[PDB]
Amino acid sequence: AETLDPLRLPLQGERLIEASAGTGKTFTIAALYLRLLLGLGGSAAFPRPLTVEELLVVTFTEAATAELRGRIRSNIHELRIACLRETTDNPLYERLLEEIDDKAQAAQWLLLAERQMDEAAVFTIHGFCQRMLNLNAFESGMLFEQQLIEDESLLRYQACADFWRRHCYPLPREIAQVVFETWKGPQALLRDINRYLQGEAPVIKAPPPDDETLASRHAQIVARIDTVKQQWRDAVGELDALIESSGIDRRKFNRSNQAKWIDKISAWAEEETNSYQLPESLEKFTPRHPLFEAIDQLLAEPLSIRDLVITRALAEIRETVAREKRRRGELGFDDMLSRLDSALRSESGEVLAAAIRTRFPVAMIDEFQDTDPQQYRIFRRIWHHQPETALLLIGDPKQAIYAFRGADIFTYMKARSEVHAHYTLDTNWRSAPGMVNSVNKLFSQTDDAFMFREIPFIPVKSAGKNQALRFVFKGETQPAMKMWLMEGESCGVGDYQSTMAQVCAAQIRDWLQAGQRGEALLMNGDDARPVRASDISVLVRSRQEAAQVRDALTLLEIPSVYLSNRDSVFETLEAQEMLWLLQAVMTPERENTLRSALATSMMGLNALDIETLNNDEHAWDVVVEEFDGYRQIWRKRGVMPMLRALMSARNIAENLLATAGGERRLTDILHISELLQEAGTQLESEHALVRWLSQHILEPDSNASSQQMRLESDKHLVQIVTIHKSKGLEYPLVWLPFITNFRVQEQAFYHDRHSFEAVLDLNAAPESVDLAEAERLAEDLRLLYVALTRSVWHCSLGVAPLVRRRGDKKGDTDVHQSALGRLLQKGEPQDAAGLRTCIEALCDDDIAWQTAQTG
Repeated sequence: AETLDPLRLPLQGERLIEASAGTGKTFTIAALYLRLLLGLGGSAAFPRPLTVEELLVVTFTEAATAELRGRIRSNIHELRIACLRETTDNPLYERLLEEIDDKAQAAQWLLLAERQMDEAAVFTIHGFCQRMLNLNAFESGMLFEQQLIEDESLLRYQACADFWRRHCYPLPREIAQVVFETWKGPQALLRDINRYLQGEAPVIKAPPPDDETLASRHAQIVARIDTVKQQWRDAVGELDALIESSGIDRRKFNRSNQAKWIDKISAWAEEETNSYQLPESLEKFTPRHPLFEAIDQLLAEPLSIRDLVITRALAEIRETVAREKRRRGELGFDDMLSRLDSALRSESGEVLAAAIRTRFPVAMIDEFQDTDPQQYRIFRRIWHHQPETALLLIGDPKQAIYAFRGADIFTYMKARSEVHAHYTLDTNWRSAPGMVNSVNKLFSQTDDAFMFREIPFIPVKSAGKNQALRFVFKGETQPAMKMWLMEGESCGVGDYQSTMAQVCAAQIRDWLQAGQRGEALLMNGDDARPVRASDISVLVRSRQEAAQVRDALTLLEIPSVYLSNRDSVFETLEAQEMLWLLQAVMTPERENTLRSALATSMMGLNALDIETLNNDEHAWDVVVEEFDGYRQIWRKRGVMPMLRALMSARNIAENLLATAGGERRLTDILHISELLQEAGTQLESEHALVRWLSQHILEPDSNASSQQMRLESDKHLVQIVTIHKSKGLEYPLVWLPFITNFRVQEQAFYHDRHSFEAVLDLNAAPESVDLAEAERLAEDLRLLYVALTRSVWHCSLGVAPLVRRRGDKKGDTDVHQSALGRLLQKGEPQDAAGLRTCIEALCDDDIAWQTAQTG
């Protein structure tokens, strides 16, 4: 928990660096890169310098690699020029030039290092292991050349149905009835358990016996049922119950339910009228016989077959996929890391790690918050010992928002329980000092607020050059942070949407109308500018809500675009029109299939046009005859030139340029044409392509090339983006309507508080449910920290005293169940008055509160 400078850190052993939000995380790593390349840093520096072919740096996303490499090249080039000129401007290069020992030697090393940049080691994890196993694959025993693959979902869908054929068809009717009850198809079976198939298989609490069979489990459940069914009929007939002060005579109804129930065993559910078998109920409504407490012993254990069938399918699906991939010899990202881990698990791990230690005596990892225990095991085993080799980890406990992307947060604390060097940056460079003070104060309410004693938020300071940043509104300035609050004792999600969307649209319209006349200005000191559409954005949670926000925004005639959409282009009507046009040009014989193509909107005709086209045989035959030659041009030329020729011949580019909003319809045609060229060469039959188009119509695959390009990313519009894509993107101003709403998790999945192993529990354990809920609340607070960043001038949000309970006025609100409610109520059942007092207790001149009316 110390400070940090790039020229002071001793580069030995294992070090962990946490640089908070708005630090940059790039201006430091290049400085340390040059520090290792030139071997400076006093006695604390490395014993010997290195070369560019030894400094391995691994990030995760694809686009960051080239950007980091280009910034590195610019930095080393500028450092070389500044070293040859002995006069710099950047203070970092100034202090480095102060620390230079021999300028000629440094310049010679930079000359010999810059020209070797083209092969420097910057990779992703998959690329790193791909380039390491093909280097030393003797211990692994894998093939030299392989064909990669990504559409493993269809393989898993085949495998689960293959299992479901053999483990359901020979089953008898009485066994299969319970199977049919809980779910019907292997499609739903795969949909239920898909989320655990990828990555590392989890340890299952309370495993079934190794040779246990569904018939044996059914027999065991029957043997537990029928004893209490039949031997209790020995005990029926005697009214041993004593009427207490709350003793109800309806006990005979529950006794008669047993007599009605014990005939057959063809069902599976027990009678719900067995509630009063608690022995404590003597003063409520002595046990005097053990059956009245063995009934509750039976009731305490739920009866189901899912606990067996899930594990039995989960082993064999993974086994069958891993064995079926062998006969084709393909490869996958999941399989490659497992192969490398297995090669470590073999006896030759010491030999395999010695070569890696010799080759790369360093490692740097960016965005460490997305790591798996497998990867951390690899890193720990390779670099947990053996001095003269160091390891620098850089990441953030916050912004870890990839829990569904196979990224575990507990491995970070597991690493921090072993490493023992912690440093933190202080500067921000981006936001206003008032905003920094407010975001420090609001998270400085209660200590260890992240529900964890391992993530302590510490204050940070702003920059000395952004202190002149102000946001004014008709003269005087404006508070940086501001809540908005409902009016009413109780409220619902419908009110939460309907009032606040209208209110937010009203305030955005007020800003848009005011700033166009020079009323409100954004100045850094004196240099001001008005507010436009581009400098106004909003942040949301999910997609289904966004229709409300878009409609409320466009009701006041405001251009709204939803940048978060990853929709396939094949969904729109352009694909339908292209299919119709290709079908009609393949078969131009019939009148119906040709007038179907000419009746499309893109040809642009009218009722009189079609009516004249029907009765005029000559003008009909002209259009018939042009397709006769067009089909021959199609056969001779492939796909693309005819899509160019029919584009040019009818001259429909200027039609969609003249018609407003037609550019979105135009761009999708060109994108579809570029999509067709990867199939028009590998396939030749004209039947195959028109079959292929209708084949992909029914399946919107989520490939990155299938999404829609931006129609106008060039001018001033209003942006609506989600939290997950908001990482790293700066905005001037932003709103936040839906920060109060939340959804409770109910699926049993939790990590151990000591071993940190992702253990999955089949049976419903309330302790595990509570641990999972605590982890989910920590994730939501991390989301809140992500959301309350990247606002250089001002951002604002609303809040409601929403209750999830059915009866409203009980005095027990459910705000503290959410993330922001814990920040104000600190785990207290409250109401509007108490929440109001908590809001205005800390309301002083930076935070300003306000009431919100439905206007």
